[PDB]
Amino acid sequence: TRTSVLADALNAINNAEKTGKRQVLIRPSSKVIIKFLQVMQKHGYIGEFEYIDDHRSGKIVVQLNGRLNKCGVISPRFNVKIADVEKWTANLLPARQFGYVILTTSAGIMDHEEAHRKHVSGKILGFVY
Amino acid sequence: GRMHSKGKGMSSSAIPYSRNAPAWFKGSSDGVVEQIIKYARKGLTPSQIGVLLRDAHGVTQAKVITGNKILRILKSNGLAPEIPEDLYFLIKKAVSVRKHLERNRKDKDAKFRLILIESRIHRLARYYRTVSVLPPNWKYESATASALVN
Amino acid sequence: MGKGKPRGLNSARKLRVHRRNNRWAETTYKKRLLGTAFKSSPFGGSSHAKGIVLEKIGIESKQPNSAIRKCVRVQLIKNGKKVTAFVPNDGCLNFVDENDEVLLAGFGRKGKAKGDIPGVRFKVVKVSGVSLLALWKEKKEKPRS
RNA sequence: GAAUCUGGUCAAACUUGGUCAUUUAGAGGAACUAAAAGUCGUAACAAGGUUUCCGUAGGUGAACCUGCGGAAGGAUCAUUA
RNA sequence: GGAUAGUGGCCUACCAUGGUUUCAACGGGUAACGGGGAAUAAGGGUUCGAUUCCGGAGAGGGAGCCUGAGAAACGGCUACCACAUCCAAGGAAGGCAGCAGGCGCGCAAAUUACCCAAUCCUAAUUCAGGGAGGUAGUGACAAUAAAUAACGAUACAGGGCCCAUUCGGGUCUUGUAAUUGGAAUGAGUACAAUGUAAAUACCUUAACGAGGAACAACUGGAGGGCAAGUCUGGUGCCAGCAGCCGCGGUAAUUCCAGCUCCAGUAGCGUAUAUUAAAGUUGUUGCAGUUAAAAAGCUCGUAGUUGAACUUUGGGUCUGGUUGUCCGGUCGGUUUUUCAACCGGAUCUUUCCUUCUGGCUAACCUGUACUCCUUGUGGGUGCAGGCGAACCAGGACUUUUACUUUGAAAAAAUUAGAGUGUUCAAAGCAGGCGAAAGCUCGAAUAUAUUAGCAUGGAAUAAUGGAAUAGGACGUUUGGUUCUAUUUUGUUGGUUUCUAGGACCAUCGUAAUGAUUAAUAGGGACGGUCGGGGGCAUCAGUAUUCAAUUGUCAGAGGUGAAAUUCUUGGAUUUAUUGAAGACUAACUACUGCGAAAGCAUUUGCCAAGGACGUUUUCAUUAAUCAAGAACGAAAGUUAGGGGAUCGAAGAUGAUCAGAUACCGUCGUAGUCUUAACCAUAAACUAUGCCGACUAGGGAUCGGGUGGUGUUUUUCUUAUGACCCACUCGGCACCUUACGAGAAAUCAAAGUCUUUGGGUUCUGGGGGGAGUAUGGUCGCAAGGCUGAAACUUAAAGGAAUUG
Ligand SMILES: [Mg+2]
Ligand SMILES: [Mg+2]
Ligand SMILES: [Mg+2]
Ligand SMILES: [Mg+2]
Ligand SMILES: [Mg+2]
Ligand SMILES: [Mg+2]
Ligand SMILES: [Mg+2]
Ligand SMILES: [Mg+2]
Ligand SMILES: [Mg+2]
Ligand SMILES: [Mg+2]
Ligand SMILES: [Mg+2]
Ligand SMILES: [Mg+2]
Ligand SMILES: [Mg+2]
Ligand SMILES: [Mg+2]
Ligand SMILES: [Mg+2]
Ligand SMILES: [Mg+2]
Ligand SMILES: [Mg+2]
Ligand SMILES: [Mg+2]
Ligand SMILES: [Mg+2]
Ligand SMILES: [Mg+2]
Ligand SMILES: [Mg+2]
Ligand SMILES: [Mg+2]
Ligand SMILES: [Mg+2]
Ligand SMILES: [Mg+2]
Ligand SMILES: [Mg+2]
Ligand SMILES: [Mg+2]
Ligand SMILES: [Mg+2]
Ligand SMILES: [Mg+2]
Ligand SMILES: [Mg+2]
Ligand SMILES: [Mg+2]
Ligand SMILES: [Mg+2]
Ligand SMILES: [Mg+2]
Ligand SMILES: [Mg+2]
Ligand SMILES: [Mg+2]
Ligand SMILES: [Mg+2]
Ligand SMILES: [Mg+2]
Ligand SMILES: [Mg+2]
Ligand SMILES: [Mg+2]
Ligand SMILES: [Mg+2]
Ligand SMILES: [Mg+2]
Repeated sequence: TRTSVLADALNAINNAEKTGKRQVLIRPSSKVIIKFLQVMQKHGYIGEFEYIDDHRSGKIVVQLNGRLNKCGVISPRFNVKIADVEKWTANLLPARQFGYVILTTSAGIMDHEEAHRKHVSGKILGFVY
Repeated sequence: GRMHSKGKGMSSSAIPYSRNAPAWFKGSSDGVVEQIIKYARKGLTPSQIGVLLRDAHGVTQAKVITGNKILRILKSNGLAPEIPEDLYFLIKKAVSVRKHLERNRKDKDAKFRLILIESRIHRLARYYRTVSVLPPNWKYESATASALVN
Repeated sequence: MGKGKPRGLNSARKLRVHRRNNRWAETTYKKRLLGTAFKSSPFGGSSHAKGIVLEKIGIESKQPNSAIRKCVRVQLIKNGKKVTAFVPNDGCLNFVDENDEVLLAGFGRKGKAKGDIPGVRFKVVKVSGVSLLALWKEKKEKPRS
């Protein structure tokens, strides 16, 4: 089966961005996807993206910016206990300096810097660097 | 990529953009609903019905014109059968292989398939039991399945 | 690829049962879990063993090199088992003599043969309460006969 | 209010068996490993001088051989009409 | 019921048949007391915890009990076993896993010392006692701190150099000499006083106490790994070292000795564990085409995993919190010009759980209208009444996971703040006066497993109205209540009534089902196939036999032989039987879960793809248990046996050869009824899932071409061309991607490490063995060891 759509989508992104396609298509297209992408937009790893409504399921067209390096997804959505964020981001992203860890939470879908300001953690989805 | 075989098809119906009606194809919701419940008393199944509605008459989907699907129409008039449509068509086939094996003791690749169809039924039954269509503590098989058919 | 192992947020058991039952091909873990040290390994899973020199043997070594190695068959005290201990340094089985209490050591290799001495897994240390190196170098002297 | 004493009860232990576990003599057998290096061949590696293999039967003095099927890790990615 | 202090299958009676289990019950093991903790030490972890604290047990075993608040006590007793003491043989006394000591065991561990002064504890208790506890001894368990000379001068050499016609003074600074010289120092002793229970030792010193002979550093190493001997004598494949590599045959840089030298240094080695290194156990984080490793295949329960969809956005104010704008100030502080950031209240088709009442704080007020700058600056003030300003009781909560801060997670440990133990290791001390009294401390953090608390509502699950028995209420009837409050107080009966609950009927509302996943199933359609079962047909073949014909050989040969008939074998032709196979086509073709499947038609059901404005609506993927099939061989049991043909005979060859070849040829082969259940069952590539690159083809579906030809005039099928498309089977080039490479468009999207799942592997062997299951008629399978052994076994490629 097609399991984690988010992953299965971000995989296409990661393939697209690897070759230098200026865009990608993403079949299934969720809230999470869009709130994940929305996050990439707010930092700037991603251009426009255009959610098609198949009178049906979803479908997205992303515009890549040549800025994504990796559009990570961590797989069993591990629960994170606020301090353990530091151990995830340390182990996933290059450097204390720059990068983001896209985590769903009580607050919605933040990145790990926004989630530290708020003082609210939860599950992880993926990351970007 | 198929349940049982290793053949990975997308033989499929597409479904058009419009949840709304294709206006010009006329008739009525009630007229089509009365059209359907004739065929429900003639014995034809939702899947057969909707072909007949589509092929000859101007229906695209009952979903479209009536609002309700078809089984949901038939249920509303008390004409949906005890054993569901899809399951019944497998329970038929099961019998039509259990019958062929009783005659042909030595025939392996039919025994193989019979083990599939049986399993396919117990997939579907176990689904239906959990829905609460068929009552539970009720197994749909082989000896009594011939009686469940006819 | 999914990479073999399961990845569910609720897997755990199919990890933790798998890693119990693969470990078993890790030879470190197997000896620890099955007490080969205790049930076998002449020394009782122990640093050392006092054991009486039953005879001074000369053991003709494996190939490349060629030398008769000057060893001692021992009878380990506690277990009553018999082993064969090497005697390090020029002669020094001369210093060992016959029917002495001899404290043994592992050779180094966690069982197994040290180098070319085929079927000898032990070094003599103390002969009747001294130390071969103390005899060999003659910083200490033997307690008479 | 003592010894004494009638039932109970808890139940050590013994007796004489039965039973699991761990130890441990054991005539004999049958192995497997190290080897100084000896016999007998020389199986495999070269198309290794019957191409190797595998499965599986039979046979032998040993490697081994021979059926059958399979595989090339083949001694061939090749014959067109 | 009995017992117990008490709850209880704790015990007893009678009754019922439960209870646990693959989310590992039960059993076994443990060289297992649990926890605190310990070591290791990026993160994640692993291993250890007998041992200073907290629990629990035990006092040689196993029982039983007295007293007592508290004992199933053992520095109490009774007994039996096991062990042993003392005897005048009648009988007595025992229990160090308290302390000390000894044996024994063992690689392995202290003195039958001095004390209650501390610490605490106990009693009839200031007063007694305490191997609890302290004090030493022994003590290289650990750990902390650091002497093994320092400064001269003269005497011989290195370095700066005023200048270098050659020097050299050496004016300035460093190193070497059994020179020599002045100046300390505790290592030790010892009056004393400290210290102390008394002492020691420590800190402190009266008095002595250094001159190379003393008041002395060892350990290991000195080819590489890995820091450092091609020094001098031996040694001579020995003796030896050597973790590993390896060294040793007369110049061995590895053995053994002297001098050098290295490393560490009052320590360092060795052995076994163990952690790291080990991403060589992998959750993070490994491998599986070939190196070890994908079950032969499919099904399949548990497990684990599982498409998308429901409240988004905009405004309006209002609290902070640091950068700014000057220091407005006596290096610090308070606003504004500004900021981002985090909230809060709301309003947006919007409720945040709702009421029965308490407190309605407040003015939405306006009852008299004014203390009063010409005023909507300002408040004595109470009938209607905004309730969030709190309670105190209902009503009933979709439930979880998840995450928050909180409460708790004994102390020591762990991290860590404060502090002159002389430094530290530590410790909980300390600090400042008139030095007549005063005075800071003894933190904080962690520990995330479970429970409890509260916020949050993404994520994930779960749930609700589709027979609506649904939701509400001005319903209007009812039905069953329940029942307190007054009728003087009790027992009623029925009310008024206010609260349940339950069928009616009248209305209200937008009345109530999300998709219809390039998920899946199922229906339909035309097809497709060497798919399967059962049934027939062929070719034609080989064989024997028949009848037929023709008179010397025909077979065989691997080069060469043997071997057979002639009373025509063979050869030629007609048949017959039998049981086989089922060519040529036949391909980088088809189908099948694989195994496997090609002559024919027929039947039997099944099936993929396809198409589909069909239908259900989460049924799905993978899967330990279990199953279904499963080449050949083998096996029982049948039929047949042509040829080949495991066995055998037998003819040559070779030193020989029961081996090829040669000739024959049972078992089989073939089949039918049973089993077996493995193969290089190999694409040596698990399944699903997505996405990345073109080329051209290739085929099975499907579209479009005034295309071409067929030609029976337009044709219409068919058959191509060309372009693109769903499905299948494989190549070419670059790889910028992978990969150890071979290679691979998957073996890519992996140290820029995470889509889901199942399985397997952890040097080689020993070994697919031993054993035990379990399965088999058996063969054998499945399952599956270690001891022991060994430094390589491999893989891929390079040159030879
Ligand atoms: Mg598909
Ligand atoms: Mg399936
Ligand atoms: Mg040799
Ligand atoms: Mg009694
Ligand atoms: Mg040849
Ligand atoms: Mg050979
Ligand atoms: Mg050969
Ligand atoms: Mg009772
Ligand atoms: Mg124990
Ligand atoms: Mg433990
Ligand atoms: Mg403990
Ligand atoms: Mg113990
Ligand atoms: Mg204790
Ligand atoms: Mg004892
Ligand atoms: Mg007792
Ligand atoms: Mg006691
Ligand atoms: Mg005692
Ligand atoms: Mg003792
Ligand atoms: Mg000791
Ligand atoms: Mg004590
Ligand atoms: Mg001492
Ligand atoms: Mg000193
Ligand atoms: Mg030395
Ligand atoms: Mg040396
Ligand atoms: Mg070096
Ligand atoms: Mg040495
Ligand atoms: Mg380790
Ligand atoms: Mg590995
Ligand atoms: Mg392999
Ligand atoms: Mg979802
Ligand atoms: Mg500390
Ligand atoms: Mg013949
Ligand atoms: Mg074909
Ligand atoms: Mg044919
Ligand atoms: Mg299985
Ligand atoms: Mg066969
Ligand atoms: Mg033969
Ligand atoms: Mg196999
Ligand atoms: Mg395999
Ligand atoms: Mg092994």
